[PDB]
Amino acid sequence: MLAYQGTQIKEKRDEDAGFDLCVPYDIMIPVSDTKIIPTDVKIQVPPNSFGWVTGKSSMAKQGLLINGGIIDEGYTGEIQVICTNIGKSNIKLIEGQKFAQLIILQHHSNSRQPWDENKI
Amino acid sequence: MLAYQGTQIKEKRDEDAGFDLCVPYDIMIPVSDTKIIPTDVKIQVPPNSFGWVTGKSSMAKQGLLINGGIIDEGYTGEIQVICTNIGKSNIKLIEGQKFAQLIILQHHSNSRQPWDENKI
Amino acid sequence: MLAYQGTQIKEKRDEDAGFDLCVPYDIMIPVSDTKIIPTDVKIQVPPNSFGWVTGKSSMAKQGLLINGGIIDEGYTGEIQVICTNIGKSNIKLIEGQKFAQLIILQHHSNSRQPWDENKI
Repeated sequence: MLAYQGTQIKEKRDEDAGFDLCVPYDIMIPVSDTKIIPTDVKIQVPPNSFGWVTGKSSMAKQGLLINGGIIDEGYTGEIQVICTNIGKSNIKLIEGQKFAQLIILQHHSNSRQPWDENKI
Repeated sequence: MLAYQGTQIKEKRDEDAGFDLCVPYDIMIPVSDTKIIPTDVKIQVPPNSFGWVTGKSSMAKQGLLINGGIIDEGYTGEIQVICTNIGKSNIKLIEGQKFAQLIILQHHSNSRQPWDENKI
Repeated sequence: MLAYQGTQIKEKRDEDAGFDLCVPYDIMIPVSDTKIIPTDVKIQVPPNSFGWVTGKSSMAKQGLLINGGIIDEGYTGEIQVICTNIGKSNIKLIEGQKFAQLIILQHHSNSRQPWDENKI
């Protein structure tokens, strides 16, 4: 469960893990460069959930690496996706191509308990 | 909960997060190269779950990076693992070595709700 | 839910996904190098959960990549964080800077079921 806005996020099928995000305009990424690709996507997630922007296999096989895509529950702005080319030739992304995906997960990073000294 | 087939996936202990995957044959990965390592592993996961192929610390400390390992619930083929060497010397993987692990997670990427305009 | 010890993990807000980890001493990471940054952080998680050490957007935009941060439920030692610089200039981490984050997730990598031959 989430709410979302934007033209650069596609409806997904039920048996996909994530929503596809689409490139806003043509962009070239030469080898070893990093580019920050903007989107107009905004999401709202429920308590103790977070968005994870990660890669699609078709663009990972060309060397596209997404880094830093943890979208906290408190993040209210537009998603920006940090991409580096770790491949061996330039990557050309065309406007409207699917380049990343957004998966919504619950975390359990809350509710600290006392240390069990007998563990192990 | 999952079902799985294949000779390149090991039984795991209960206190590991993931199943180990094993290299099919000896392979060298020179620095800056990417190789796609095939497996004979197939999985079936329940609704709203997905497989994540990710790295083991022992091979990340040598520069092995896995990229693009999201295995949707709809994916019925054999897993292939995309690996790049971001280390500073060649990586030699021997047949039957544990090189990656598969972790099964539930997503919540479904059930869209209306946007809350009062948030924040 | 987890238990944790250490001076290099910060309390978090409820609407963050993860806890921030802090650098132990000043460290330089030249481009293409990998360094293993030690922490004094130890965690205990409940059954079928695991820690994931991953990146913060502010350090991914400079080229800091974290690799191999799956912390099993059986892992009782101090966390060490494997970092590579895939950026285009040196990265300087100062003592006490927030450089990574720890997110606690549940996995479902247990309970094998029979293969459904009719799937698809």
